[PDB]
Amino acid sequence: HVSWRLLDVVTLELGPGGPRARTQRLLRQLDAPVFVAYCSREEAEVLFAEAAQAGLVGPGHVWLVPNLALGSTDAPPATFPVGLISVVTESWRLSLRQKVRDGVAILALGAHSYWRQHGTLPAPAGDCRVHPGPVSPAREAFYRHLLNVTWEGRDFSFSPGGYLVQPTMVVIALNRHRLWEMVGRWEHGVLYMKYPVWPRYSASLQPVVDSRHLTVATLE
Amino acid sequence: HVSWRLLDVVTLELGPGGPRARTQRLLRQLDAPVFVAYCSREEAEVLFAEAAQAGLVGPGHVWLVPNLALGSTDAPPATFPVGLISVVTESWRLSLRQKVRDGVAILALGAHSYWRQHGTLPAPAGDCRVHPGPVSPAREAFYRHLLNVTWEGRDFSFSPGGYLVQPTMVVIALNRHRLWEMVGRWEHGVLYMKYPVWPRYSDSRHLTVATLE
Amino acid sequence: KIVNIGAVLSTRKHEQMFREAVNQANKRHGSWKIQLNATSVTHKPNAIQMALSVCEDLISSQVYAILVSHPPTPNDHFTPTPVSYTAGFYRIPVLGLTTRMSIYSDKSIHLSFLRTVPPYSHQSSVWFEMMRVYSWNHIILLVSDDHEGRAAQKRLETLLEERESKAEKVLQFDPGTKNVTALLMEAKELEARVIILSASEDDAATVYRAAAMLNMTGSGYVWLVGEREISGNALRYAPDGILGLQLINGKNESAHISDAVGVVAQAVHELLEKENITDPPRGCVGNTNIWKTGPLFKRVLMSSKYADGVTGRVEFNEDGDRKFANYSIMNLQNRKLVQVGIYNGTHVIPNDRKIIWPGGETEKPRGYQMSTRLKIVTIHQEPFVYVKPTLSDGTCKEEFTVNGDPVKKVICTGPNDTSPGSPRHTVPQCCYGFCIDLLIKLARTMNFTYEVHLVADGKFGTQERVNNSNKKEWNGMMGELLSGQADMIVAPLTINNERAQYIEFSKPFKYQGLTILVKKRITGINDPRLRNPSDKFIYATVKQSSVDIYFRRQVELSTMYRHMEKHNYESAAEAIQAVRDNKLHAFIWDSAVLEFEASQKCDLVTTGELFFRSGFGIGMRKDSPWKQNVSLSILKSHENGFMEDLDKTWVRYQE
Ligand SMILES: *[C@@H]1O[C@H](CO)[C@@H](O[C@@H]2O[C@H](CO)[C@@H](O)[C@H](O)[C@H]2NC(C)=O)[C@H](O)[C@H]1NC(C)=O
Ligand SMILES: *[C@@H]1O[C@H](CO)[C@@H](O[C@@H]2O[C@H](CO)[C@@H](O)[C@H](O)[C@H]2NC(C)=O)[C@H](O)[C@H]1NC(C)=O
Ligand SMILES: *[C@@H]1O[C@H](CO)[C@@H](O)[C@H](O)[C@H]1NC(C)=O
Ligand SMILES: *[C@@H]1O[C@H](CO)[C@@H](O)[C@H](O)[C@H]1NC(C)=O
Ligand SMILES: *[C@@H]1O[C@H](CO)[C@@H](O)[C@H](O)[C@H]1NC(C)=O
Repeated sequence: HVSWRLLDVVTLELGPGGPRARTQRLLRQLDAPVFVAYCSREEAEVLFAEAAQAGLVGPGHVWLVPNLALGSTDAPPATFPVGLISVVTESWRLSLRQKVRDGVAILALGAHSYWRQHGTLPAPAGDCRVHPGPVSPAREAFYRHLLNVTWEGRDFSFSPGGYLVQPTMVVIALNRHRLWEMVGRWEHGVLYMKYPVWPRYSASLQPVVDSRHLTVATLE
Repeated sequence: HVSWRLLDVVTLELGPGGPRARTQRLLRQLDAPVFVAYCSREEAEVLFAEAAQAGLVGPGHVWLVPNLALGSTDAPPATFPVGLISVVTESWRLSLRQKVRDGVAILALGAHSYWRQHGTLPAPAGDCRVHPGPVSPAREAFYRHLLNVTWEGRDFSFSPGGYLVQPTMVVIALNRHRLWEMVGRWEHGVLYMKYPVWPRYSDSRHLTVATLE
Repeated sequence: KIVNIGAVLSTRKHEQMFREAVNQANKRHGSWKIQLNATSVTHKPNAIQMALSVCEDLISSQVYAILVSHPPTPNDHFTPTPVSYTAGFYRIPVLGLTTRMSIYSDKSIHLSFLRTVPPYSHQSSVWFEMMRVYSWNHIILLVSDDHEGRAAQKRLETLLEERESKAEKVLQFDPGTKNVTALLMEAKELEARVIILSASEDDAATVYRAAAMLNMTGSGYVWLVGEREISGNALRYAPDGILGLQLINGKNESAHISDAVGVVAQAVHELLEKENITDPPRGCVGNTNIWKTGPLFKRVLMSSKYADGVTGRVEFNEDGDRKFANYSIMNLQNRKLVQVGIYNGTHVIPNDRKIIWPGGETEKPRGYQMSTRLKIVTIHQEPFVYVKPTLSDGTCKEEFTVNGDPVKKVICTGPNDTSPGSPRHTVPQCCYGFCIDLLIKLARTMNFTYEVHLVADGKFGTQERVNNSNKKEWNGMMGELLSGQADMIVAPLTINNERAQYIEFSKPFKYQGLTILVKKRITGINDPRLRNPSDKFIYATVKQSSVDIYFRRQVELSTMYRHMEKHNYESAAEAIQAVRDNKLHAFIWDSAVLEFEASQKCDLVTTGELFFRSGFGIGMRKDSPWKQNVSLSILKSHENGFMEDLDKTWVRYQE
């Protein structure tokens, strides 16, 4: 709906080798209270170190990054600004064995749902050395049947392109003690938030409230 | 008294051609029929050069700059817009000999104006090696008597701030020959103008309309 | 590389400290990547030769900066000018180890110049913080004419106008003056009693003498001065309890030198990795050029911070101010100064003993010594303020009422009793009615004494700008409050935005609107007979009033207003008679005034009802200390039912 007034889009060489001065000049010349950046982990570290050098990491500005950055999710490094926001999918805290169990559950449910129509698990075709096979309708039917699946609240519906559609994403952010924490859920196209305001930090870590802001009370 | 509804004010940072990107974006997104700019002569050559790239020099728009720029009135440079309005004090066409004549005339007029008072012709201070002149003697009249004195029907009232007050000043602009021309005087606080309608010489704006009773 | 910097001092002893500092800073970085030297000169009694000597110092090396300090000379103003101007030609950056004049911050006049100590102008921030702490709102500012005083006043006014509060009174005396009792006398006759001083030492002493002669240095007063006014002969005689403030460790002249060399080294290290190695000017003659990277060096030097300075963390303002130097609060405890608290320019932390005040009391003084004799101004309005002549015995004739109690009356002076033709005459009269009774109750409720009088023109009061001027002064009663004629307004004054800009009201005590009176087709303001001019119906109002503004505040009604500009009355019930004489067709005015007379006399009717609603309120000067109590009394009156009993008495006894 809203206009989404865009300010400036910049592409800078943030690789291992390059001229740091040019990117320093480019980053030092900007003014916008929200930043959205798309880089890789090493590039993210380089970019954030340079930004911290050129005064863009204090309590004034805000950063947003896709899940391609952020690395491990269990070892946030230095120069990462507090308040970095990302959106990870459901099961960003489960165990490896639990995820393997979920995978075996999906496979078993797909096979079982196939049986309720025809009644047999298709035979394998693993001639790696022989490499045969034109289009095969049997495995095609099995795969077509394998797309959709649900499991006690968690629905894993795969798109034609092999990425699932309609998941329950969760927003995460870096708490004031360098530890990832959930902020807002997302289920069926409606967003939620832990806070009614964006808590905003500082260098000494005492949180501040904007001067042009206030809280109004009323009732019915 | 007029409403004077203003659109925006912008502070640029333009110099040597290293940091010349942010000013481009700032100049890109501002629109208006009239511009009033403040920069030096070594910077108008950057401002107007960047303005001609973002569509701001066509006959739709018009510019006004004070006398700080355009320092070399004899030979105006390139890349300047055709028809920008500035104001210059009187005697912008005078000769150097005329200028030194005017200076010696004002000094001698003050001196003889005191002489009519038959007081003295005060001598200057001694030299530089003594660091003399601790206080202001009765010489302070001389400086004062050097203020009101006119010459050849030209008011030369000098303010206590060291600049002349209420002179006659003219308006100049750049015709389609790149040489300045007079437009209108400011004698006694009434504007004269040579053109009843601005010429707008040479996408566009400023379209003309017609109507009758 | 061989990087060279310079300096100018006057000690011949602390120059050894300068070379020690530069060598010790070279110990921080000495891999020959850059290498540091050091040169110095001394001051001289003559200025021209001083400039020439700085010229030859500059040519001596390929200098990158200049450090200048204050000699044992007593002329602290012009001492750093001959070095600043000359080097200013070539844009060679310089630093000031110790100088406080506020002319060196004008960056359009000294092209390249920095500082390591805040100027005398920055004290206004400390004064503003102290005012915010102790809650003194009514302040008096006494300043001089020299540029420093104007700069300090401008900064303080910038802060106060940023909070949109303004100053009670600003008054200045030209420098080098004596026997100036007139200005202190002019400042003595106001309610605000806190006065803020800034002048030279001798002028401070003269002001102290005059004020002590005028009794204005005793109890009930608090005045805090800067730092230039408690030193030298001025400190000798002064009233006890004068607040002040001193620098953190200024005038050391050797603590700032280490910070200067450190920041210079930190800047030159960052500069040398740039593409443009112009190399500083070499030669004081023939070279009619500038340094090709002087502005860049100044810019990088400005935005270069320091880690651990002897005088604290060092940053620079937009012009080179010291940027968060410390400050020490002071006092006068019986002829001996003392430290009372430390303020870092952002907040004040009292970390010492208790502070005594001039009167010897221990409780905090408050400003605005509240007066008890108040003037009052009002206007002749029939339902509210009746004016009558008095008898020969000296009292207007008594008038009892059906209730069994008499009508209150007071004595009101001021007019000529004949507005059109009167050379000069003021007469005493009697006033009574609604607002007078309200004033009686208010005065008896909040312990004060009143001396009522009437306006000098008869109009309510409306802002206007006369020709051949740019300033607009209020006319009539509304003007009388602003210029200082009156102190309060007990009259039917409506509350509009323009009035609220410069005065401040209490809570409303009577609501109303605007309406039309007609002698028994006429209707509200929508008919073409009204929107367009015609001789059949003529409308008018009272000139120089609120309705005039309301009808000049609308472009889409221009023609109608123009109609009103043709002819209108500067009048009273006289307009009601002009309607009565069939001269005027209809009248448009406040609700209560019309509704009283319509049901009161006869044969007149009010057309429809109200369209634009507004209230009545008392008028008081800006941020006066009486408004809160007046409003609390008005609300109490509304809750009691007294305005109810009062209302029937005067308006419901009709029809
Ligand atoms: C020009 O201005 C001066 C004031 O600066 C006028 O007044 C002279 O002021 C000095 C003060 O030292 C007196 O002693 C003179 O007597 C004043 N006038 C004269 C000439 O006697 C001066 O009159 C002004 N002249 C004009 C053109 O009106
Ligand atoms: C490094 O500084 C020293 C002194 O600060 C410079 O030596 C001075 O050179 C001038 C040349 O006019 C002489 O008048 C002084 O007497 C010298 N002073 C001393 C203490 O030797 C030296 O020239 C500077 N380095 C360079 C390369 O110029
Ligand atoms: C989708 O889900 C339905 C519901 O169980 C199932 O019958 C079907 O086999 C699944 N796959 C396709 C391709 O419809
Ligand atoms: C100057 O500062 C130094 C360092 O803090 C200090 O030791 C000295 O007492 C101060 N005063 C003088 C006159 O040196
Ligand atoms: C205002 O009223 C209070 C009590 O209601 C009183 O204590 C105070 O002194 C009054 N202030 C003034 C300025 O009269």
